Amino acid sequence: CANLRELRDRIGSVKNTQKITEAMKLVAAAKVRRAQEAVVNGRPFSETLVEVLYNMNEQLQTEDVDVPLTKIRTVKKVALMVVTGDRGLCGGFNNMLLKKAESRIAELKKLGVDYTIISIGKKGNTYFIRRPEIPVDRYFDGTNLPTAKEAQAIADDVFSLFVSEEVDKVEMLYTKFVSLVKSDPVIHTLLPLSPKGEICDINGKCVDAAEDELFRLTTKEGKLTVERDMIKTETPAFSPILEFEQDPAQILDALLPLYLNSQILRALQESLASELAARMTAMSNATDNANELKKTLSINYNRARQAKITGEILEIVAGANAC
Amino acid sequence: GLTALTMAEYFRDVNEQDVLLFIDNIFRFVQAGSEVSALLGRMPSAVGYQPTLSTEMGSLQERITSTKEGSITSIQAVYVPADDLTDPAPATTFAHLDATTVLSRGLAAKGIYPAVDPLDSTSTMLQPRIVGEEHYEIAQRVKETLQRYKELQDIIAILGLDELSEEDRLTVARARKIERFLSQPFFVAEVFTGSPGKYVGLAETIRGFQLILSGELDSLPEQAFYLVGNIDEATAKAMNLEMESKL
Amino acid sequence: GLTALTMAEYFRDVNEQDVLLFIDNIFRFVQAGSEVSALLGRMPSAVGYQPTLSTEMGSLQERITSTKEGSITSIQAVYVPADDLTDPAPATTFAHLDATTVLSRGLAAKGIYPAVDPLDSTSTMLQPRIVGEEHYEIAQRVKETLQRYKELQDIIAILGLDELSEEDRLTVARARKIERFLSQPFFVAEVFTGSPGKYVGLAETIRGFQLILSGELDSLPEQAFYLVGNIDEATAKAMNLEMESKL
Amino acid sequence: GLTALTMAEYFRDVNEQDVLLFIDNIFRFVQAGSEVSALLGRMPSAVGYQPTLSTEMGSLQERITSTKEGSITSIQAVYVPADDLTDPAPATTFAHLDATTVLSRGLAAKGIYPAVDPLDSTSTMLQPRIVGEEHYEIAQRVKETLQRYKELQDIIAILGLDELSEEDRLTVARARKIERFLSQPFFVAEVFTGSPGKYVGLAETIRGFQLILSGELDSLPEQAFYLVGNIDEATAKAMNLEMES
Amino acid sequence: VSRVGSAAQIKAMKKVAGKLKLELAQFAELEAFAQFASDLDKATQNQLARGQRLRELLKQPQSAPLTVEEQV
Repeated sequence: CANLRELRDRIGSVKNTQKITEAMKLVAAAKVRRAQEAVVNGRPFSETLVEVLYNMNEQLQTEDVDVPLTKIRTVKKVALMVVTGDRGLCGGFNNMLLKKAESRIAELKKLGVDYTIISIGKKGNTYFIRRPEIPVDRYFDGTNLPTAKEAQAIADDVFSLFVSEEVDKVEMLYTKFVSLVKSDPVIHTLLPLSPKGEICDINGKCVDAAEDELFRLTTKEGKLTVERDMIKTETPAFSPILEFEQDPAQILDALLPLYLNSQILRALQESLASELAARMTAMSNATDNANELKKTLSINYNRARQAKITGEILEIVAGANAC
Repeated sequence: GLTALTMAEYFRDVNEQDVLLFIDNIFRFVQAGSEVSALLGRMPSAVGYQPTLSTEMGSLQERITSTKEGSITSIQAVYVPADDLTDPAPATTFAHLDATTVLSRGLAAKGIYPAVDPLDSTSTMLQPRIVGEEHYEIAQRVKETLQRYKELQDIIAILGLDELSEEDRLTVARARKIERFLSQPFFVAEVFTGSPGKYVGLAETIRGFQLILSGELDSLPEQAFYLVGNIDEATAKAMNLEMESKL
Repeated sequence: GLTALTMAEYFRDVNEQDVLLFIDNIFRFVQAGSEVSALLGRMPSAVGYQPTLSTEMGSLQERITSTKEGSITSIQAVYVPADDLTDPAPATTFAHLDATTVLSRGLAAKGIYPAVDPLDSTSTMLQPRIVGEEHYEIAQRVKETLQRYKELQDIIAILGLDELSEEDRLTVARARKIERFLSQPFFVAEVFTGSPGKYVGLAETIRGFQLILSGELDSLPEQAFYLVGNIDEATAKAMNLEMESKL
Repeated sequence: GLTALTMAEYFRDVNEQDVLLFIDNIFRFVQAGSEVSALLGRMPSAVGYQPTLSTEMGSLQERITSTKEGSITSIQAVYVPADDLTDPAPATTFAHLDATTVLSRGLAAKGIYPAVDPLDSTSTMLQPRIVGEEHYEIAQRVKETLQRYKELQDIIAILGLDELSEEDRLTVARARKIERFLSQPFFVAEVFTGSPGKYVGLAETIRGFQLILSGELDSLPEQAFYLVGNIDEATAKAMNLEMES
Repeated sequence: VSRVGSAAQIKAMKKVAGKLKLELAQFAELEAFAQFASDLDKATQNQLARGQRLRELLKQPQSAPLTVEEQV
């Protein structure tokens, strides 16, 4: 009827939209849970790794003439990198991450560093390739899962980027997963690696290693939320004898790239979890908002139907007599 | 409708007994009134029900009152047209209705007979000064628990009962026990299945729901609560399953 | 309308030749009936037309039948008033009309002329034994693709074009190419488009739709399909457009 | 209505003064016409009113004309019934009136008083030769801002604000600042609530709107302009807001 | 809203009721809008707790009216 029919169309489309965003909410929740399960799968390896690194740094008292991955002697050319999520509508994710990126690259151009930037999400590199004012190259992508081969590709490129002292102080912008509503994107130094193992921050909440964060999704009174687990992995300091087949230097030079790769894959996994949870809270807000919209539009459609039919009946009855 | 009204009104005002009066859809009565008024030619009102809609259906539904002889409490089906309580006939009906309980097709397909929706069914008589403070408190807590369950039914599809918090995993378990305890074997379902059927007054279900929701019965199996009457019979069903658990 | 009908009925009774009559704005044959019926004392019907809408509309549109001496093919151009598809004056004509072609203002909004709805324009001649199995299967696939596009319109509208499925993105691009390709440069509409009119038979457009929806030539630009006579013309238009893009 | 009109017409046409008559609820005149001409035997009309709802009210509006003797600056608080402008009794009012302002219930539901809708309120005097080029251009810019706000209202529906890009977000923030600033604690609404009234001249509001639309006041939150007068007082209100924290 | 406004109230209750209405304005904003994530301004520590307490104070028992001084 071109008046009621338009409103029937909008009611149907908003109901279908609510159904679709509810499906996207449940899909994003399952994706967050499977990324959390991948992190729980990867946690034994990282536990034994932050125990073995303490073991090696306990044998040798950081007495070493080696380890190119600890050339900490200047701040010449930082290589900031951003791990970003590759989806549409992405909650409020991309703007936040590249906003922190733009702030820190401005603060780096303050120091005159000629920052080269590595993009990890396709949303990220699509944003980055539009503007070359920021010196950016070597962008990669791993989506829907951080695969060990893709994390190893990132490890290979950043390690080959550090083997030249062109690039030092390689800090990264990974979005840690603090809360379901909003997860602030933190900035952590990666490659100097602080050979005692402790991966430290932007100087004021810097983390000691083997004190690990493993986020766990449990429901509160009733809702979905994430609760952290600050589990501290106990370390058996050394084996009773602890022979070496290698030298004390070669073992660290072959071990610290492994921990670099582990930390890169963790900064992809937690970034992916935070992105999918931002998309999930966007879907939940959108579904509840479309529920409110469907209710209000149904009310408008009902009063429109009553007005239309009543006007029709008044036309008919008043034209009946025509006295 | 008026014939049923007076055939039950004579019952109450001669025998002084609690008479029931089942009307099929009040909207069908109102539709008949609309037909008869359009036939009389009196100018139709809003959406198209008769002008004397409120007065007509008030004459139908005001003789349904608890006189000092004995109540004539009635149960009236209501078929909202295009499912909106706004239009006059469901509006002038819901101005009268004192307790509205929807029968749910999903609950029927599950087999939680009676299929009355525990959450959306509302009554103006639930309030504490009417029922009793304990009844209002336990009823509000059962409805809040079933609300928690309808919320977490989205998330136990993804996480599972053990993954989410054990604080409200007890809420999910008690909500399962409540939704099962609500299903009563009737005195008519015997002809379909042979279940003998149990009649449950308010005292028994009050104490049983307080025992379930407080948490004394946190270890009884869920299916020991399904299709049972009182709480003691439910524990009898549970210990029956326990006695057969050896074999 | 009845004068034109009498001329056609003579050409079908006496000359025995298949006369093609055109009526346009047949809705006026109901509107004039309304304007005289209101005066004539006959009471008003629904939304304001005459009471004898059905009998008068049938009294016109039933005389047009192939009657074993000839065949009167007729093309009435109903005027769906203000896009009221439910209005009685087109609603009773949809009963009489074989090959309805519901043109839609929403599809002339984006410039796709003719703005025939690919969905609603339906015919009693899209049965396979009548039209050809290849014709029927290609029409089924085109109409299903357009139905998919209409159902994904809301997802496209709000949640971003990319966030739907990737195979469904193939379906959306295919539907876009289809709903542009089914635009014709007419000879009598050369004044409004500026492009010369192109006539295309059924076979050429059939073979065009095959390769368009089959995903085999899903690489051309969209404007290379819009306002194009044929599929080879579309391929040449893609060359011209990609050349003038860089140049 | 007619006797108010004749009372004002004697002081305009004869004694030559700039008479103002504030005919309140001129819709009630048309509704009284509906009553009488439903009972007078005259045939009914559109939705309920008299058949002469565009000639009786025509007789009321057309006698209020600024003649060569004096002018009658009339204000008529015509009342749309059931909140839809498409009603015939204010529809025939729209054609006669030339400084129409539509007090939508939306803005008063949100709390922004006065609830003058900024899109719908228009005038015949919003012209270049009439008001100067600066007033005209600022009016056009603020109308554009509010219109783009109301057009992506369908997007700050189901989705969130954060779905917008940067320019959409900035024009939304500017539209929120403007839509808030369009509120004013009246000089006669002191009885209901709010501060004492702030008289705002055109030369002061035009400067505040230049300031807001020039983006220079981005540091201020939205609650700064809400129920304030001049923009210097708005900035002072924001300073005291941050002081009070 | 009441069009007679604060003119009809008592000289006692007028000040405290104006303060309470402004408190409910603040709380209604802070609840209906953002600050679900902790925040910059970090409510439940400035106004949200007291606004919830006020709004849940506003509920009366069924048919138990409060006297003038009691409600003041």
